[PDB]
Amino acid sequence: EAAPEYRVIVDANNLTVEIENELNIIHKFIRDKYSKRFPELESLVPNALDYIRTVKELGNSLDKCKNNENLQQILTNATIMVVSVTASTTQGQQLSEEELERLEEACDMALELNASKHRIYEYVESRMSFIAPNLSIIIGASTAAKIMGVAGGLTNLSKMPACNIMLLGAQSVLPHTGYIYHSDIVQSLPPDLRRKAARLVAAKCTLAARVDSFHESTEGKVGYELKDEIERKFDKWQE
Amino acid sequence: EADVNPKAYPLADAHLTKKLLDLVQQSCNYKQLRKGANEATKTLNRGISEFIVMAADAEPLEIILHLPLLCEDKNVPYVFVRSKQALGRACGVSRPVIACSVTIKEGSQLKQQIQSIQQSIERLLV
RNA sequence: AUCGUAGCCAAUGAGGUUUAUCCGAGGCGCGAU
Ligand SMILES: [Ca+2]
Ligand SMILES: [Ca+2]
Repeated sequence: EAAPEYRVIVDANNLTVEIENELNIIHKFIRDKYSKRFPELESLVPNALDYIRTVKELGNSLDKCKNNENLQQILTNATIMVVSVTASTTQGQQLSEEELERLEEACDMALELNASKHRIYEYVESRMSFIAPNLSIIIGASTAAKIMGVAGGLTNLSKMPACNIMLLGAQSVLPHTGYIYHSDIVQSLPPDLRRKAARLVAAKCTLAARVDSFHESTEGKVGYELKDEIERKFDKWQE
Repeated sequence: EADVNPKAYPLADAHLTKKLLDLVQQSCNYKQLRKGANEATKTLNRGISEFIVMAADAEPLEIILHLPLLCEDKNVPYVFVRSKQALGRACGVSRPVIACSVTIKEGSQLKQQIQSIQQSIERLLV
């Protein structure tokens, strides 16, 4: 009672979500503006961070491609030479000093945002593993914090049946899918195994939540056991 | 070797366990039984539980220790029996059951036996 | 798919198009049609 921790962690975890939204609005912006200079580059470097690092490295000067030690820290040597080739047969043209400032500032901000996301998640992983270690082991700290938020804490969560925990955070997208359905672990599966995976993961989350609500198995014994049980069922469903 | 978790309170003796399992079997026959901790939880939140029976050898025991708390909320009698195998056997089910709930049914031919068990339980909870 | 199901999984939840903060005992394999 009186300013409980979980709420602070739930809202910290929520920041990373806001940070991701800004991060790909910036990616979309950077890819749009850099397209004047090197329209092809976007389809050669799909990954957002690599792309941003690449436009930051190159700027106007596309012959910084050959033998560039800093570029070799971003791109595969094979994809370097494919962009170096694509660079000369080019289309795009030079940017003004003001067009460059625009991109450079956006790239620096994106890099800064990416590091903040990591430093906030570290906090969230650290504190979730004190608040609800067994739950966190199964669905990650982020999903655990999301469901704990909507439930209004661990005691409340722990007195819900598994079938309602499954539907926590449910919302024209996909019917009967909650935070659990959209967790990394469930989403890691083929589409056709997801509803069934959410059921299984929901059921074991409920069990873990209850153990956490009583502050037992604080080194995560129960969570790692349930995690192992889930993994072995996933293996058995697949080929 | 090894029995029994002190937190499984109150625990029925041999004579009460026999009564409980008998009545749980009848409840099943008369369509007044919910099997499973999850469904038990639902009966309590909805106020349709006559009483709750849980298994003392649920591991870990905390996967059902929310039930006594819920029951205290709802002024609903609960008891533990030693064996989840036996409870599932009494639930007409072919796997252990760690918790079940006999449900309120207006005009139940079982009112008298249910009322009796409630008293049996209540006098352990002091 | 249906019937038979002496092996496997399953109320610590089967399997969920309907009613999903809602439902609650089946599914798999096997044999036959
Ligand atoms: Ca990389
Ligand atoms: Ca009382």
